[PDB]
Amino acid sequence: SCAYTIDSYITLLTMSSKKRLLVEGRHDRSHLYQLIYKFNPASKVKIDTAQDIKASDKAMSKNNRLKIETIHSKVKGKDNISFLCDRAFREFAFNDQIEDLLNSHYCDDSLYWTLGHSLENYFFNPSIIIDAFQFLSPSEYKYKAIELFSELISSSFAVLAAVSLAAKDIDKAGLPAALIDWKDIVINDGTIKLIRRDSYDIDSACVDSFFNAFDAVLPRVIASDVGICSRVVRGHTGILLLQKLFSACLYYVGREDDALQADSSANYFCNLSELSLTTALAESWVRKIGVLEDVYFPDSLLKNI
Amino acid sequence: IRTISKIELSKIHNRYNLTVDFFNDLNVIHGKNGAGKSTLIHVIANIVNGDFIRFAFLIFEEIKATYSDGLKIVIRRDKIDEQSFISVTLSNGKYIKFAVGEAMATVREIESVKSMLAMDIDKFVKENELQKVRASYFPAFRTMLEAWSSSSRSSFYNRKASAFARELFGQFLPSINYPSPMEIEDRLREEIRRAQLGIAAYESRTFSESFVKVFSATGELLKEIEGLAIAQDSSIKNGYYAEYSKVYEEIRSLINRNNSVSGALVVYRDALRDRQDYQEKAFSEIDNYMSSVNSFLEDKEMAYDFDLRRKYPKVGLKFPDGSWSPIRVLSSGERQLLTMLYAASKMGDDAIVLIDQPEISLHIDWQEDLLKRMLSQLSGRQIIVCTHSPSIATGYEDFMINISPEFISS
Amino acid sequence: EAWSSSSRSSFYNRKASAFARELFGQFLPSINYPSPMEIEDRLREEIRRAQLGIAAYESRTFSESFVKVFSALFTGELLKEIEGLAIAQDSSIKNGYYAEYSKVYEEIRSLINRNNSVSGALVVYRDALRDRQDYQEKAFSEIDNYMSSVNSFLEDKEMAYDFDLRRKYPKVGLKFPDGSWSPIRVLSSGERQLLTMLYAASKMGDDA
Amino acid sequence: IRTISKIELSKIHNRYNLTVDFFNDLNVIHGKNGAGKSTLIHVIANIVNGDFIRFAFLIFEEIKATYSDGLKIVIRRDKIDEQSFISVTLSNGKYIKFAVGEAMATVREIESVKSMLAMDIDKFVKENELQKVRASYFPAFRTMLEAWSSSSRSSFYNRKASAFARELFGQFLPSINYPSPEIDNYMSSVNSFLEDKEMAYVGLKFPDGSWSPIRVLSSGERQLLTMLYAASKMGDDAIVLIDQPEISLHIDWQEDLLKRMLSQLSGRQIIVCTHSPSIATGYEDFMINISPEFISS
Ligand SMILES: Nc1ncnc2c1ncn2[C@@H]1O[C@H](COP(=O)(O)OP(=O)(O)OP(=O)(O)O)[C@@H](O)[C@H]1O
Ligand SMILES: Nc1ncnc2c1ncn2[C@@H]1O[C@H](COP(=O)(O)OP(=O)(O)OP(=O)(O)O)[C@@H](O)[C@H]1O
Repeated sequence: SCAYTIDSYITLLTMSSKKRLLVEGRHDRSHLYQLIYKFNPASKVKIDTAQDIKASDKAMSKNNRLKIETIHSKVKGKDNISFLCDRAFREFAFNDQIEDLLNSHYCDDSLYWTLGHSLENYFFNPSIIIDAFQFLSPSEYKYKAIELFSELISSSFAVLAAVSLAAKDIDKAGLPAALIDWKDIVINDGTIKLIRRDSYDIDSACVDSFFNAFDAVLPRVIASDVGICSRVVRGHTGILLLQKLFSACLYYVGREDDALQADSSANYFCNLSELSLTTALAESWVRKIGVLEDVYFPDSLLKNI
Repeated sequence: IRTISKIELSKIHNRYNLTVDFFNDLNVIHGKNGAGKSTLIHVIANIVNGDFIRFAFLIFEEIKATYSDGLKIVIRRDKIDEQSFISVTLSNGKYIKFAVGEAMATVREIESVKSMLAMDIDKFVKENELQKVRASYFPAFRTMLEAWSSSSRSSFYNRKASAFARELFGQFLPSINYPSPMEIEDRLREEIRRAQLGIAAYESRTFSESFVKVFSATGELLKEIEGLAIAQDSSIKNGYYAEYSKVYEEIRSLINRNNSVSGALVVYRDALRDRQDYQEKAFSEIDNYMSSVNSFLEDKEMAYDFDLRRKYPKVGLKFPDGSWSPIRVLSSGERQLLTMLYAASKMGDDAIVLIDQPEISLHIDWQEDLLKRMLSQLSGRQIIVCTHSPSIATGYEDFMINISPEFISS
Repeated sequence: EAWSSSSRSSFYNRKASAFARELFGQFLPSINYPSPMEIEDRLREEIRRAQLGIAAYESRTFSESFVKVFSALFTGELLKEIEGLAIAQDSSIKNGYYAEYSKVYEEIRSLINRNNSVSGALVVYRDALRDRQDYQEKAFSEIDNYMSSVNSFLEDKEMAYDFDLRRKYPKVGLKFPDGSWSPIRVLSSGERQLLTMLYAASKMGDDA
Repeated sequence: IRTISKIELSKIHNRYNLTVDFFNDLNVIHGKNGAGKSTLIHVIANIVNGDFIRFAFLIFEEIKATYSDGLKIVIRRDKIDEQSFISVTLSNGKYIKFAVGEAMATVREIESVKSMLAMDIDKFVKENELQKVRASYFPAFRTMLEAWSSSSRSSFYNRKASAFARELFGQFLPSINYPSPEIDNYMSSVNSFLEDKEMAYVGLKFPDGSWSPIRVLSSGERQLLTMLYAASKMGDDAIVLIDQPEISLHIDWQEDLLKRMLSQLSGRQIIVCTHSPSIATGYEDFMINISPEFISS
């Protein structure tokens, strides 16, 4: 491909006099560009992505964080460049209850970590999820679906965190994305219970191990604080899980008026692209900054650059 | 409009096959050395410009071009009884066929005057409306080409430069249709004249229309009138009449020294605001282009200068020390940026911007901002760029297309 | 000029002077007489300068008329005279970029007719129209005088200028009574001689 | 060998000044366009070749050039009452001063065998030892330049080519001494970047058996061949001056190319002005910034 290597990018840092920022993915670049352009639409900050830097090593080829650590180590002490990575499950304690050992943005010589599991964990504020789902909806029974979702969202975060922890225990992070479907979800009095469906395309051993891990991890997540709980959910897992949970609640609360219309709306919402959901959440997250005190953003990173 | 969407090549130079589908907005092409990106650019230029007589200088089998609106053009090279023929067949069933040797005879007649084959090709592309959209071809050697033109070229007259380029790089090379910086300067002077004449017409219209606002007919308006008068007097566009502050001071003194007067004041404020908006509207494209250009220049700014006595406006570089310099004092990269930003400007004609290696003699900071400034003008053109620099193609990774030539064993 | 039209100006005439000195000996002076292309270019430049001067006069008269109106603010024959002036303004070739004087006059007349202080506005409106008409005659005086001198000779055509708001380029060339337009190169030899010999004695030409 | 160690630039068209101290072998140059990187390359390739008459065409006030051996060449342009002068002063006491109008008269004599002032310049570079080492100049537009004589030059005879280049880009353009189409090391050095065939020991070695000549190659391949031929000791004893070596080059082939150039161990000074950061991967110590200082005028 046509991209810089680690050494070529380091030489570019020597040649360029711009203020630069290095992030993991392109989605982080687009979201941070919107965030920067909100405060300063004429800002001249250039945001680079470690995803678009070629690596000779096969293992280092798709490890964006290792690229960032290598580049940061070799230019350690520069003033004009900042680095951003994803915290993942680092600095989190799983001693029967979810504990955040940092509770703030990490900073180590222009290297920063997201407060949550990834950048998308900033979207997990309830107002942002509401605004985004309301804006991207079939516009048939949106108000009642949003009201029900707003009721479910308080306890659903424990379920989402339990799903993410069950995924990371067996190292199958992408397993709930294709295993769990919105029809399996049941809407209770503020909670949900993903019944173990008898029929699955994947082998029963993986399904059984996933539900055993989920059952063994759910009470530990329940006893934890809600605010800490909303940050450990995996970003990619969380986007799809919220899309299905909203498709399920929409069909659950809209079937009495018209079962066929509710099923069509639920299938339409479930078939929505991940990029559309992430972009809508990012725009809503940008809009809620400064209006609500409960919306966070990498203030230290923006201040530093 | 009509934009290209799909290109299907078969056996180009009897060695490689290529099939690339294109976007209607941006096409960033990247690849290895000798992939055939320059050959693809020349093929696309000869397809879009309607200059099919260049295809006798290309070794191919079948070339299919599919546009966005459904126009499909099939160009087939055949060899019957040792005589080579080119057959171009459209999607509507219309086709033409001509000899390669007749095309070479026409080329030699031009080299050593319009012939019958060129007029027949022009009639064929006229009756089929095949030349609706042009194509701006930017060679990688265009800095030397423009240096050759300025040391001795227009879009309508570029025969010597096209002949020189076809002598240097083969007769398959299309006509040189990218604008020269001298052409940019002349176009800027013409657009300045057009803006001045539109300002003159609006001035006559406002002189006539102000009396119907007067016949139809407080401290904040005096401040707004003073600010508008200071802004108009301190403006480049009002270099022929910048005496509004004296008018404001006399108006304020005549109010202070001793209903419908407030109506006259507010319609005068409305007239001055409308005049200022029309001046901004007339110069919006040129001011936007100069704002795009001056974002890269450090110690100078490309600006237009009027004179009350000299009626010929001056176009060139203004320094912070007050010096005025022409556009020829610019370096190679600044000239390249000027031509590329005028290519993406709305002032240029509707064409397909074909650039091979846009990053020639450009600083790495300017390469990261070139496409941002090009796409901010919202010209709506279809841009095809072949580049080897990732700093050119940053932020538009969804439109990056890789060329994989399919080698055929003989 | 037939030899020149198969391969010039009053300042760049080196090739033609060299050829004429080759034919007639080296004592022959430089060929300084203006070509009709130079005359056409000079006419376009003078028209553009006249338009810019008209725009500056419009701005100055607008500001001065507003000041005099607002300061002096705190009949039947005047409307007819202003009507005639607006009709004369509308019926001129020079107003090709703006021909909406009669509509503004009708709006002012309709506002007046449904119901002193208005007499001063009427007379300064008449004075503004007269001043604009006089500046239009003054700014186009040399061009109209030269074209009136030329068109006294031509029989079936007339040299004239044209403006159009859709374009932004004043058209200069020959106008036929059937409405067709042709450039100045379709003149014969004698008519071209008349054109050059009358431009050389005009005020638009150089002091010579 | 004689290599240039310091170029003093003062009042360069009375607007910017530069002062760059050079390394012995590798001098990578980065900077903005219009700062004078190609101007610095042309200044060095005119001074090292001894073409002092080019500075009559160049607007400056004073330029001091000090080589690695300590020899100083101070070239100063004055204005002696409408007749400007070019005063080249050395540290050995021998200095040459000639009028700029005299230089233009000499150029017009050549245009319409050298003239008096060209022989004066040759005499000054002959009696003062100012051209121990030549300068194989590589223009940034060298593909079209070797295309210019393709449809119609050698490493020694380029007077038509340099005159045409001075016509197109100003008379300050130096003599184009770069080659146009140790030895086995150069063959294997080319063979690293070769794709469809290989070059070793006059003919190519295709796997299909073609003994193709030198000039059938593509543009980038010929650029690599021209940039690598002077990298060897097979080329002349010259300070190899290359303007933008990444022209018509992939971003991936620029990495080991300077390794192959420095594999020859030639010992001649190599100065490159590049904007591509893939040129100097691992060559950051030789990277020199150009920062022209604007002066009031
Ligand atoms: N008759 C021919 N005319 C042009 N190219 C030809 C011809 N025959 C074969 N080729 C090959 O077709 C390719 C055309 O080169 P082109 O300039 O398009 O390359 P590219 O992919 O743009 O990259 P680069 O300039 O870096 O090599 C080359 O590989 C060349 O060797
Ligand atoms: N005689 C002159 N008088 C004034 N300015 C000049 C003169 N000759 C050249 N210049 C300008 O001075 C600058 C010289 O810098 P130069 O172009 O060599 O820099 P660079 O970094 O090599 O850029 P590039 O990649 O564009 O060649 C340019 O802006 C050029 O237009």
